[PDB]
Amino acid sequence: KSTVASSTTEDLKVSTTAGAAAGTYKINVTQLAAAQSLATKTTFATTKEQLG
Amino acid sequence: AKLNVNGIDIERQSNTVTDAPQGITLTLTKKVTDATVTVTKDDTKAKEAIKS
Amino acid sequence: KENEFQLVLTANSGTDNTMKITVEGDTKLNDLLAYDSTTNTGNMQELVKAEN
Repeated sequence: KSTVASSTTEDLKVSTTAGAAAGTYKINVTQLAAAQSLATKTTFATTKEQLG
Repeated sequence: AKLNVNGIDIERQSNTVTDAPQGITLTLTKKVTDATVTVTKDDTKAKEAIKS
Repeated sequence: KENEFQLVLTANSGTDNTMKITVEGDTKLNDLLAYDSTTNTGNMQELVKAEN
């Protein structure tokens, strides 16, 4: 049970774990996942300055 | 992450989708429309094992 | 998505390869797996349509 996969677009990447069934799939990537980021409201003169 | 494979809606927490269908790992880089992924069977591994 | 699964049956390419599924010996499985492609009605739903 070994297969190989290929994609038309370079943006999408595809790899095949063992056990896949041969075929053709039509893929639409509506959204992308992003990770929350939090930044301090102020700015500090230098790192060595003690905050707390 | 939100995508659509062969008319089935998939929602994941990351940009590496693994179980749609089970056995294919997709890495999403940017939004795509109507990409095609083709999976075809290869028998090279079995024939090399048999020959060895 | 997490904690939900679906079963997908895919035929081969072409409009001559349209499945007509009937489960015999069991009533629940027939209630879950039943499609008449000639009349285009059944318990399953069609995600991708066959074309030449």
